[PDB]
Amino acid sequence: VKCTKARRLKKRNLRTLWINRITAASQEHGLKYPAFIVNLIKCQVELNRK
Amino acid sequence: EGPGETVLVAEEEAARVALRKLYGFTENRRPWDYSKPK
Amino acid sequence: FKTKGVIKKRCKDCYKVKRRGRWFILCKTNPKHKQRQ
Amino acid sequence: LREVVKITVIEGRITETPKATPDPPNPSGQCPICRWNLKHKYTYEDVLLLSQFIRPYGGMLPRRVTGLCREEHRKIEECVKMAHRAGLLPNHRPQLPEGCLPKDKPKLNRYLTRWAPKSVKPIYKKGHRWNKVGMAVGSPLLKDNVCYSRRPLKMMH
Amino acid sequence: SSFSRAPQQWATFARMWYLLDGKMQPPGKLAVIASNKLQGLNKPVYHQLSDCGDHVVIINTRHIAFSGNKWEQKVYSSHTGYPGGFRQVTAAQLHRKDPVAIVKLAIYGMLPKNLHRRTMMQRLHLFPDEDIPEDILKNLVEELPQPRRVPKRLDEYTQEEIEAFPRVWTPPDDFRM
Amino acid sequence: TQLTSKLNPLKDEPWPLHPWEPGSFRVGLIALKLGMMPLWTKDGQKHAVTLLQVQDCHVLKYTPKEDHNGKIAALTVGGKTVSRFYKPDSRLEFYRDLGLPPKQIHKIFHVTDNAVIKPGTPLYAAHFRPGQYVDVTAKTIGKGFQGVMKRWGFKGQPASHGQTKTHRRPGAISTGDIARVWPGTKMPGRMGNQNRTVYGLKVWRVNTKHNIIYVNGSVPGHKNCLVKIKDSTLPAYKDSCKNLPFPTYFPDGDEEELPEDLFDESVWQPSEPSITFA
Amino acid sequence: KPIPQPDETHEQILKAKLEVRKSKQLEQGPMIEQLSKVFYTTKHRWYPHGQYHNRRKKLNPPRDR
RNA sequence: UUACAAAUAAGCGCUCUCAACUUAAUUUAUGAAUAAAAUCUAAAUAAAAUAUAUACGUACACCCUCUAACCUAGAGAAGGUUA
Ligand code: FES
Ligand SMILES: [Mg+2]
Ligand SMILES: [Mg+2]
Ligand SMILES: [Zn+2]
Repeated sequence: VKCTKARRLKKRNLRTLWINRITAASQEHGLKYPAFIVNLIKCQVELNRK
Repeated sequence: EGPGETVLVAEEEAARVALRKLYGFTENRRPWDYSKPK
Repeated sequence: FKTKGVIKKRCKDCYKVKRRGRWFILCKTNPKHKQRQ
Repeated sequence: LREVVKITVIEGRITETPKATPDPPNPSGQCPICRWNLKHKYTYEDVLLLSQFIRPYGGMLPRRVTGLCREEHRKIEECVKMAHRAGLLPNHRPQLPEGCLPKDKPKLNRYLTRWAPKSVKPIYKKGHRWNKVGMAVGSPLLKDNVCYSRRPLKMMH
Repeated sequence: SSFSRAPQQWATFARMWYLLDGKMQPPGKLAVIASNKLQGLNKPVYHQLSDCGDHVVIINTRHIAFSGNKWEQKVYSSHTGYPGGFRQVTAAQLHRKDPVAIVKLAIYGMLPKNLHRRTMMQRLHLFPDEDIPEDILKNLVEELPQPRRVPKRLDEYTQEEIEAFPRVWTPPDDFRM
Repeated sequence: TQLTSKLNPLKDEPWPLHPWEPGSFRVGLIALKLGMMPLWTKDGQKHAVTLLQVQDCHVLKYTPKEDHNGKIAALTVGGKTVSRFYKPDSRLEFYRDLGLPPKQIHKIFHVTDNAVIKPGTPLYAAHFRPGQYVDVTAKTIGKGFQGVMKRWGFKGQPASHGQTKTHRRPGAISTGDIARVWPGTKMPGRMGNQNRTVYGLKVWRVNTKHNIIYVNGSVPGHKNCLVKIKDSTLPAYKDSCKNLPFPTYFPDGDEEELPEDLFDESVWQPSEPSITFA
Repeated sequence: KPIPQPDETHEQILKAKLEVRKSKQLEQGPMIEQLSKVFYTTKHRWYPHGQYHNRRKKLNPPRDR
């Protein structure tokens, strides 16, 4: 049962891992996470968090 | 440039990087063309 | 220094003060009128 | 400025006083603060602004002489207290009557202090998350000041 | 990069020393910055299983500042584990007795509540004043901006700067002031 | 031969002898508890007094302020020479360097920098004088595992009227609701053999020949038990060391020849006329 | 910065930090405490494990490059 | 004093017992806002004034020879003594 309830929790944790690392990455260059993602989309460039 | 645990190891490794450069074995080199039909 | 919900002046000479975070009425003529909130 | 010189003969002599800067940005401003378009743009850290209304020993000047409207006579007074408690006016310390020395205890750095440190009791029972008791930061009188944040400033921390 | 594998692994996961100055800085803002570096959240290679934390050195902890009346209203509690051993001490008293405790507690509070917190806390180094040991100074690799801008005192302001600020009002010549 | 080599401190490159100033704390001796005997004062009252013998009391090691981890410096004072055949090699090596026979016990005395004494300096009962209040600390007599009644003076339960198998047992451990026992609860366990101190014990007499100090009242430990005599720390006795020898007394110096027995003014010496309450 | 040549393998550095001066090989409690200071870790990390946990470990874990 | 009609253990016998950095109800002083010959001040300041406690000081600190035997150390183990 845990193995079945964890197949749909590695797809949400692996995303939270990405947001941690993207927040870390942008902060080096001086941008908060919201600014980095929103502006990239507003330029019509679509790159996922992975 | 080279990273190392100690200055001597960093100095020795830094030489390794340069020798590749001269010989063009940097990993970012153009990939070998195994796909040429000829 | 009776502690009461409402502080009311008991004489004309009575005056109001705000000491150590509470309201006090002290009367020079009569120490009886001294009160605290 | 009239000041008394003692010799007994004591004489008060009027001396020239610094003149206010002419041409305020806002003409006909009823209150001196508004005259200069600083109605809702000053805070406790604005020592230069506040210093213009304070006695040499740190006391507040009377409203009449200053000319400030009551609305800005209380806000200015409140900000001055915060500045003194934060050690932003080191040259306006109290007058020592008989050369008495300071308490000699080290001064804890504080800012945005609403109340006197002596008159504030500790909150031993903090309260739970829903009922948590709040610690005052800043003063309500500065509610109308311009805010450059997404959401209003949190007065109670 | 063309670096060898082992040096590359050593370089990527190396640990850094960061100096933070606490003069006229609230402990919480110091705690926010310090805690982030200790866990390694500032690294794009951060992983909960990688033990990639970095050393943080904080100085001038005695000179921290609190907003409002937090000095006299914030209370720290401890229990010795014996009847009647409950002690509630205000921040001012704790700071007087131990200058370094207040900063340490904030970083401990924010860190994750797991076994790794204790390992991270070893990396934290707190000094009451600017004095630092010789070995630590060599270790330091970078410094971090203070989170809170320190307001300038009236005495600090230059005479010309005072002139720049206009005189709002002038007292009449017939005034004691 | 080793003991004789150290018999002359002042003629063996002694450290500077700084003068006394307020706030100074001296070193203290380690003595063997011979026993007790009665003593009388010129008021006629009898005071039970105990005999403490100083035996081969030599300062061993001198730590500095900073390394000691205290504000004050610290000296080690060993006493009661013992055999060499049943000691660990490490202890023998340390004593060989010091050039003294091994001592049964080590203890640490907090001593100000002014009162520091060079290591290896012999100490004698002349370090104290009659009159000075002194404090003694030593391990208490070990009584073994004991019940709650004897250890903590619990009242216990009655013997008759139906008390079935409950006479010396503890009562209710704690409160029921907490579902646990508070730490530090008084429970049956081993009693005695714990380091304890007695404060404010006057020094009635000092026997120079046999290095015996007469200390008022009871001192912890069994007879022949080593103790740690030290200048009293009570507020009233804060500055009683000024009159006494500041670093210590060096007989080898021979500044003055002291009598065999030193008495206090109130003490009634033997061979004196019988006390008359005129 | 110019490289400082006047004073080296990491093994030698460890020996200097973990100098054996007193008691030859220190006891685990003292020895582990000394190690914990050098690496800024706790003692609990260095303590061993039993034979149940040791045998659970994989002999040849997978490798990616 | 009472036992062991043992060298001991008890009390009914005997001795020793201490400091307060940091406060609260409260009381003073200087002093503005509040044009005073005011105001203890959730104004800037200086002090005094319960109980608490740990700033402060005692206590411990010594790192292992142990066939064995003895012990005022002890349930075992530990611990002490052995020219
Ligand atoms: S600032 Fe304009 S009315 Fe006062
Ligand atoms: Mg009974
Ligand atoms: Mg029965
Ligand atoms: Zn009245």
